Amino acid sequence: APLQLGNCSVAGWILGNPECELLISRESWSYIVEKPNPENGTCYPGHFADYEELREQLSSVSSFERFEIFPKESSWPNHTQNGGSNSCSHNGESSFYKNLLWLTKSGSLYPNLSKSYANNKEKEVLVLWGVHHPPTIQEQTSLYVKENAYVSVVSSHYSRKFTPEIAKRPKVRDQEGRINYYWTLLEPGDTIIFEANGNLIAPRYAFALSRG
Amino acid sequence: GDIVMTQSPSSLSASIGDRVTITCRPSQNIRSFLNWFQHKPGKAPKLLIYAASNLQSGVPSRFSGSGSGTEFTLTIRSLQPEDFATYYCQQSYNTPPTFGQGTKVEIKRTVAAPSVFIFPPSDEQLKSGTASVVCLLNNFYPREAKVQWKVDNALQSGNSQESVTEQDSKDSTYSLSSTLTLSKADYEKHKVYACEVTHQGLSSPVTKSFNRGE
Amino acid sequence: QVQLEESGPGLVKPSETLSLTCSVSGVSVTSDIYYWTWIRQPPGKGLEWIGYIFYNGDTNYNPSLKSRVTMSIDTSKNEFSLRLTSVTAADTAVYFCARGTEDLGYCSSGSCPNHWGQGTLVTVSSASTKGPSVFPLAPSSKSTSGGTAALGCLVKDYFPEPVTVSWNSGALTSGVHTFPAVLQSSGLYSLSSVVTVPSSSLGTQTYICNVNHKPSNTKVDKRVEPK
Ligand SMILES: *[C@@H]1O[C@H](CO)[C@@H](O[C@@H]2O[C@H](CO)[C@@H](O)[C@H](O)[C@H]2NC(C)=O)[C@H](O)[C@H]1NC(C)=O
Ligand SMILES: *[C@@H]1O[C@H](CO)[C@@H](O)[C@H](O)[C@H]1NC(C)=O
Ligand code: NA
Repeated sequence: APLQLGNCSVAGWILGNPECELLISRESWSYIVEKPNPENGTCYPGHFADYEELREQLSSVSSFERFEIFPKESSWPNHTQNGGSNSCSHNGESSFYKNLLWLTKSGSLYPNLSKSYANNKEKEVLVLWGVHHPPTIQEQTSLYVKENAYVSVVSSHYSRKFTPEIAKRPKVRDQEGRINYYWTLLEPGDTIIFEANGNLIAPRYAFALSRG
Repeated sequence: GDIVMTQSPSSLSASIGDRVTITCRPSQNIRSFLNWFQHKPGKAPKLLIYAASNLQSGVPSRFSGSGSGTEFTLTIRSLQPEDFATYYCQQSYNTPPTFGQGTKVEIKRTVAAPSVFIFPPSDEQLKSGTASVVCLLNNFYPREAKVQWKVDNALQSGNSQESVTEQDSKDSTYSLSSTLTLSKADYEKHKVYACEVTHQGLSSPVTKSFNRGE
Repeated sequence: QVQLEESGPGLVKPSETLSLTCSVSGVSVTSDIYYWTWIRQPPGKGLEWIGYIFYNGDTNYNPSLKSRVTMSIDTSKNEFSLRLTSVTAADTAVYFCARGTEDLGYCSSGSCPNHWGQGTLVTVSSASTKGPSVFPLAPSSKSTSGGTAALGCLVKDYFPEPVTVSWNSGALTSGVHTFPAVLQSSGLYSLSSVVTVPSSSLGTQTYICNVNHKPSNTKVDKRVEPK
């Protein structure tokens, strides 16, 4: 049976655009019903890497389970959670993606972070995250203290280092910075490692699924 | 240059405060990869709308963009005199980037009479064998005017050239120069040099003239 | 913040190579996120994209011009350049340099220049440059109306375009009209610049036009005296 996304795009649904919350829960589906120009997608602008592939891999799913891979209340004792954005407003108030967590400095430091997850389930786990690129060096230091940060994401079948590039993009939804979104499928028995000293839009909810 | 960008109309005229819409149609679906530029005479082209609908920093909120796929619209609400310009759409979907042919937006305003001035040749220029007589029409609307040179009450032709400024960004008028060029020899065999100006804003034609040597 | 300035306008001989440079201020041309672009507009036509270059080595040129186009980046001068071989009159145009910011969610790579220079006019001709001769258009009784007088400068017999005209070194802007040039039968260009001023200022205020003809590195000032 088709997956009805209403006014949301796959990106808005899978990242957890706050306006995509009322979507009814589904454990299986075949074919995703998406409008030609969905109103609610990447509310904070950025590049969604490998997006068409992700759309194809999620077109038919037999089992789908969202779980809190990095629980908000216990995973980030050394960092704060940003106030989100007006670009991702819900009910006239600034908010952010439900499935991601915008980490910011705690006090005068953004401490180095290392967070890992072992796929204890017997299904593949879809993990999503982002990398923030501020428009100015003032916003970079205001949020993350250090001027030159890195993000590192490594599994047994994934390894990538991300470097924020500070510059004004054309304004999109009143935002000249960007958050680039990435994902990988974590096979059972594999471990994913997140390392960063700034600019990490951390996973909060991941998805254990069986494709096809 | 394979994605053809077709704008409609190619030129329009509207009054201050009017709502203006410009349409852009690519030869194929470009999703939202569509930008709108504004180009004023002598100035750098300016990005107003990015990716179909995103207003850029410092651009007045009276500009907005809408559309996707194969139909896009730039709207100027409450058109202002400084909005005189040529507007281009540009697709960023396929390489090479391609622009529409442009839409020239002119301002409709009330009729304004030209003030008329005439300038005899300077002595320095006469010291070189050529006499240029310049007739000036300052700040008029509409653009259409008729300027006839009269030399000893004889209508001239073939020896004058006209130039017209672009529309003024503040008062939306035009200005015009008519330059009669003669050799110093031809210039000295005549006495009365007159510029006759006909324009909707003048109830009767206005003549400015001088007598050579006066 | 960022400023871009194309090299001075002027002539290129047919079949020879056009060379233009763009001076960049405010950011580094080595930055990985910025791309550097050239666009041109032939007289009375629209905009034609020429191509882009990244410092990281990514380039793309319009297939309509690819074989003739070479772009480069000069990190020591913080500039980038365009070279166009085998030019014909089809290459006479205003050339704009521009910067964009890589933004793959909303633009193809290198395809959205959002900060442009004002452009420089390149004329493909086998003729020689000629500086202008500047003559005064003096205010007189034939140039008054009642609290307003008109004066100006006649800028005659130059090649190629363009000429820029200022008044009193840029202090006088209100009421100035600098007309588009007309092509004369001699094949040289001519224009006039005029200004309307309070006639009460005639005997006291000084009026001088500054005529710049960059294609010949000529700058000329003419004082317009009442007469
Ligand atoms: C979700 O989509 C709706 C459109 O259906 C967005 O609502 C618009 O938001 C913009 C920017 O705030 C306003 O200019 C419009 O007037 C809004 N229209 C309506 C009908 O409300 C909403 O902002 C989107 N939200 C997210 C998080 O993407
Ligand atoms: C989509 O938005 C429209 C408003 O334009 C609303 O009426 C409709 O209920 C929305 N659809 C869903 C599934 O929420
Ligand atoms: Na990134």
